[PDB]
Amino acid sequence: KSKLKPFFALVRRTNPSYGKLAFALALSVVTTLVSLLIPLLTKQLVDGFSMSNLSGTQIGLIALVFFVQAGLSAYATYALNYNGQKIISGLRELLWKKLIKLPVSYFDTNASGETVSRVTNDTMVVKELITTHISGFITGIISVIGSLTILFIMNWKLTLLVLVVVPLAALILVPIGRKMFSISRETQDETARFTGLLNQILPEIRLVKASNAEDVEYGRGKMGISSLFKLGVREAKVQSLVGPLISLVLMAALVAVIGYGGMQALVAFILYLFQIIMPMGQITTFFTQLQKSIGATERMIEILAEEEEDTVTGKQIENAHLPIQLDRVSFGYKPDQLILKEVSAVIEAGKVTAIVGPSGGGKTTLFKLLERFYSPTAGTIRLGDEPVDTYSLESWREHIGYVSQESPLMSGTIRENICYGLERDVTDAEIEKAAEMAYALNFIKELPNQFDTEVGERGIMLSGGQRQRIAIARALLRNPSILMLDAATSSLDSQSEKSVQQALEVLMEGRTTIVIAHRLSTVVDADQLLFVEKGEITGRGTHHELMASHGLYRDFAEQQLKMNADLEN
Amino acid sequence: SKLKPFFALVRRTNPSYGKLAFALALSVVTTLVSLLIPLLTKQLVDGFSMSNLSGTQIGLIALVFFVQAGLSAYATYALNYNGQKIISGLRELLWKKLIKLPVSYFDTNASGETVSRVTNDTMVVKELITTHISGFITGIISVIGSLTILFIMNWKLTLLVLVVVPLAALILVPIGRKMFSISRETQDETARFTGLLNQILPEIRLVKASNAEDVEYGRGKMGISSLFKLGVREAKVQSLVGPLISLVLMAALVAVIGYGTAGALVAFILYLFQIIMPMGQITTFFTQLQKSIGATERMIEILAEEEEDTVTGKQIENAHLPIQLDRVSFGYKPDQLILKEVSAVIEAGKVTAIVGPSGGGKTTLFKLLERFYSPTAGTIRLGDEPVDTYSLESWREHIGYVSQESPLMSGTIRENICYGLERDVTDAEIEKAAEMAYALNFIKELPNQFDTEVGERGIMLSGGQRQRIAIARALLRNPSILMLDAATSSLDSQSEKSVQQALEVLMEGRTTIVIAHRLSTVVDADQLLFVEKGEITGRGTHHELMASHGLYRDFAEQQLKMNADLENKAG
Ligand SMILES: Nc1ncnc2c1ncn2[C@@H]1O[C@H](COP(=O)(O)OP(=O)(O)OP(=O)(O)O)[C@@H](O)[C@H]1O
Ligand SMILES: Nc1ncnc2c1ncn2[C@@H]1O[C@H](COP(=O)(O)OP(=O)(O)OP(=O)(O)O)[C@@H](O)[C@H]1O
Ligand SMILES: [Mg+2]
Ligand SMILES: [Mg+2]
Repeated sequence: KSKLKPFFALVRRTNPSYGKLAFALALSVVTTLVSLLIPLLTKQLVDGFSMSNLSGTQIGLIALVFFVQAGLSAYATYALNYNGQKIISGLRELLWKKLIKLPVSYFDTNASGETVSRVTNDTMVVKELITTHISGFITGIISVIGSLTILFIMNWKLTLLVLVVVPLAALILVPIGRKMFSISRETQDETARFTGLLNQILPEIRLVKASNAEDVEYGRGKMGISSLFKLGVREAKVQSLVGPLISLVLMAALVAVIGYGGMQALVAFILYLFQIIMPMGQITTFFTQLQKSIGATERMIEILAEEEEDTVTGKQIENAHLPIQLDRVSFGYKPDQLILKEVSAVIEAGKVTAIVGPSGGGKTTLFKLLERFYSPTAGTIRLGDEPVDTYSLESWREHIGYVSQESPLMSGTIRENICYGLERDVTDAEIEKAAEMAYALNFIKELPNQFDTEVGERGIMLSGGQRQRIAIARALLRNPSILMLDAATSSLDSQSEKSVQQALEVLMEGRTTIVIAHRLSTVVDADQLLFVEKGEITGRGTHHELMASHGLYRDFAEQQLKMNADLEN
Repeated sequence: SKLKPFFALVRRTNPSYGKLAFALALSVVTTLVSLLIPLLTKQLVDGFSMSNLSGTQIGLIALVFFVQAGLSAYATYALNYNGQKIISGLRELLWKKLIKLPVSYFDTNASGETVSRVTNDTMVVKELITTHISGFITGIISVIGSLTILFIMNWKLTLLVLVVVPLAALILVPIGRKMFSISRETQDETARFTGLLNQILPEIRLVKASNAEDVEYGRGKMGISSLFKLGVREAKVQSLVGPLISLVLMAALVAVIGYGTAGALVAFILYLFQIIMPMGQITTFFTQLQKSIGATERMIEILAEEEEDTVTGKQIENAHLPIQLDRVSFGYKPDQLILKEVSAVIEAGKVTAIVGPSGGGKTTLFKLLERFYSPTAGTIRLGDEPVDTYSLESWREHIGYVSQESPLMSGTIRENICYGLERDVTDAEIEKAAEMAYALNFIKELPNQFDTEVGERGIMLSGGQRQRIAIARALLRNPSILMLDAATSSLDSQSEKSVQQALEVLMEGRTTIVIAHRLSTVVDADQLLFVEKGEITGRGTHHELMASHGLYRDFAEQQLKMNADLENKAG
């Protein structure tokens, strides 16, 4: 029960309203004041029997009006539901905020799908128990103490004995609770993780579906998916062993009442015993259901308490034509296994520098550090007399547009994907022009409208060449100081590619552009070419210097001009 | 008529009705007790007092009978076991109709929805099926039970209640049919939006690159909370059940007191409150049945769908037939036949190719080729017998297609390659298959092959790495027809050559149809095909294009003057 304190604390912060809870707790006492006053008041029946007809015709009308108070008990149940629907939406509001602001490093260690269900399915665990959490416990403890005080006036020795029997035998309820906590956590972890599994097979059905998908993927889905939700059978098994344990704790009190009293009103003392036994069941299940919610929500607090990414610190310099620099910059996704090892290069402001290296040699990872995603292990980047964390992140993005390797698409239309950034600042005239430079506009027009044709799940309704150019157009819309293309014309045809490079050349004359290219034939006229092999920059400067670098580094034209000489002859 | 598709699916496809009988057995036993208590406990003031004369004989009247009082708890477990089986049962079912489901579905209703619409939709019925029967059966037993006792002591006013309560229970249907929609429509809303929150999270590495952290938080806040608090309207309707029941008995008070002997008058109103308690138990079950039917309404619609598997035609016993086309027209949107009337012959064993502009039907023609979609007017022949009379299930076993996108999933490098029917492969086969894709040389670098998780869509690996693994997967299956839809797009020209050289040795006497961005890659391709705006315009080796067509030259000749400048200044 030391695992109650760390989460009840978060339950408290998670509270947009409380005043409604008071109304539920007000009527709860009113109604329990009735049921404990019923056995003392309902002992006179002859009086009503005689005045059953004459008093019922003139004074008996008021008896029907009392169903309003009996109906007002239903609005108190609504208070448990309204504060339940607010506390469920409350945790939803909270966790989501610590996920969008969450650093990129988290999605390397802990999977995306895993964080989704432990946000939607985990929250719904507490809702179906918070409506009976307080409701069952409060009315339970009121009547337990209530019936006990009446018994304390009636008897002092035998009444005291129960208080040393039931709470001393309630220590056999903790192994039910402590094994209920880990039994609902493991289930709301294993299947929380397993929603995610279909979320990796189902969208990729378009590729997955061949003789591999046909049945083999049903098994991962079906065996794991079923055999792991049927772990709740073990949860329902432990829950059904509450009842006989409570029936066995009162038996220890029977020896402390009959065996102690009888040897030393006896019939009257055993009547009230069953009146405490009913709410005893109400209190006991609340304890187990509180551990059931703490178990489930144990994942929420750990995910909530995390180092978020900073937005505004020191100074927010928005307009500054700054040259990019590097000094002994080393980085790795794991301390023992590093990717970049002390790299230094100067990118001149205004002029288009480039980066070319073999696949798996550190280009994209250097650019991740560039668009400020990760922190270097030993080095830093020289910009506006600041390093990485102290300098403003919001301002850093506000004037820089980076189109990474992958073509990024989400649900909605082409308009939504481009108008992603600086929201409601862009007019119709701006998009048309931004998409024209990307060349996409020509074929955005072909299909029914720009704001009409939807992309779908990761943009499957559109071709590679179209989805790539839209991503360019998105960066073109913001008009940034530093543009970026990490193999942006990879699947894009050489004829459909030239038109793109020609438009960005006109725009970014007095503005910096750092690009990555698969074929050196594209980045022939690049101001400062950088060769990225196995994690360090080896070859610098234009093609006249690259051929003069080393023996191994000669492929700059050597491999591309080979397959070219064939067409001519 | 929406009740029937629930219980018929709950029966003939759901595993239950076993332990259910035991729960329904003890339910009658215990309700036979509570209706016999007011008739037997008439002399309980002496009944519970009779154990005084017997002495210590209490160890058989109460002590042993707590086993039967404890056996009621195992009957509650029977609801739970049949509940946990019926929930897992629907889960087993729906998943099967999703993997076997055709590609056309994920164009119209998307995945995100259909994913969460299983796992969250199934859990709606579990927390109600434990009190569904439990509350209704014990309810209806005691209602009829107390009513029959009222008949022997009263045969006039007892009949009046039966014409009051069920005639006033018609004000419970507007609660029920407005309870069906309020769970259904919300079980769309959540699923659809919670599935939409799952699209933003994996692509975060581009969310924190654009000013959109708070913009997408704003989609989440006003979106997920905005519609989850629609359950407030669901809990609102549910809390208006209680006063309606309290008001239906008031209509009976006029039909009992106002219509109705004076001694029995007090006795008739006592039993009235004994029916009123289980009345509440029956009424909430009706609303909670509509709550489950509403939720499960979209289960059945998703289950009842046309699957993707045939039986016509067996395998071919390792024989490569020639690929053909005759007036083949296709278009997702029936308004625009995107891939118009097309005819081309691909020679068996020969490495033919396809190159056209972006948006002109290459990949869409290959989707039809991999035989996913059905052509609107034409058909595909494979050795003068069409594609159809060989089933789909076997077609893919002999054909390996590596489409445009680089496909990656949660598993390691081994699980991605081994994917084409796992455990039917040995260690010697993978090593060789990965060597041909020239990824084996890069896998070795990192600690082990089998001990290297790729992650959510393989973010732990680079473009050049993830592309070659996909090629190795097809290389592992040793197929008759290989395919590369710009498989060397992000791949470096130096790291690319090694790949093309290995597949040239293997696919000598086996067909290979490829798509290329740069014509410089597919220079020596048997029969090049130009795919512009949906129809094949150019045919054969690029030399034909550079002489025949007067609008496809500058197109087939671009890659020549592009890098013709690399040997101008250097040499
Ligand atoms: N989470 C990670 N993200 C990126 N790279 C990682 C990660 N973990 C390890 N790596 C290592 O980084 C390499 C990829 O780095 P990077 O993306 O910069 O390559 P690249 O030079 O840009 O080549 P390509 O053009 O193929 O993407 C992997 O091959 C792997 O060794
Ligand atoms: N669901 C869909 N799937 C694929 N294509 C679609 C879909 N709906 C519409 N289309 C249209 O079909 C066109 C042809 O698709 P396809 O991928 O084959 O083009 P492509 O010529 O191969 O270009 P690229 O090589 O750049 O991908 C797309 O450009 C798109 O406009
Ligand atoms: Mg990269
Ligand atoms: Mg394509």
